[PDB]
Amino acid sequence: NEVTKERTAQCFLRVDDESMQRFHNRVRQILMASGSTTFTKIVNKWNT
Amino acid sequence: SYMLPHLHNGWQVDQAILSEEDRVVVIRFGHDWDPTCMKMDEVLYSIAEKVKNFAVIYLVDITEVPDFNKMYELYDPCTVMFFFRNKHIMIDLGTGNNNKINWAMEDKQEMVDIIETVYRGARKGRGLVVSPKDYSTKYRY
RNA sequence: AAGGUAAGUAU
Repeated sequence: NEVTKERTAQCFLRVDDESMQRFHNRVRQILMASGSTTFTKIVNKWNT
Repeated sequence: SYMLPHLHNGWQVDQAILSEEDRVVVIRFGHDWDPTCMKMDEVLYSIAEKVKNFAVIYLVDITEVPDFNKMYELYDPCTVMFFFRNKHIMIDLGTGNNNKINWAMEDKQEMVDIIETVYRGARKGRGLVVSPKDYSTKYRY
């Protein structure tokens, strides 16, 4: 609480399931386009 | 699947293999009624015009023409084999069987690349060529 | 159990 300079609540954060699915689909897309892709490019896409 | 030329006896297959001196003789061993053979024959039909400069495609029924079943181990629903100047050109597909393509492909460019690699290797005088793509896995994700 | 065959030419 800004006015009283005291804590009053707690936000419990959590990653949305839609973003989970987006990341999983990104990894699936990276893995699928890897027949001719080099190891360095795959790992770079993973890291990014 | 039905638009491709057909060979109706073993002598015709031998002559087709012998006749072509400058092109790869791609012969599919199977049955026009087998779904795997239908897929493979559709793929071969889609590329038949494209590769006509360096490849000729024939279809052989292994029941009508059983003269190569024991020889070439044609005991699979579909089988594609490559011959160049009366020599069977093996290909290292990574599947453990380097003599034939015993499954059905889905990409025209894949089959065209394999045909081109076989053509180049056989022109250089090689009995085994390495496929540009490995097939130890189906790349399914 | 496999996806791990060099393609040969000679004897």
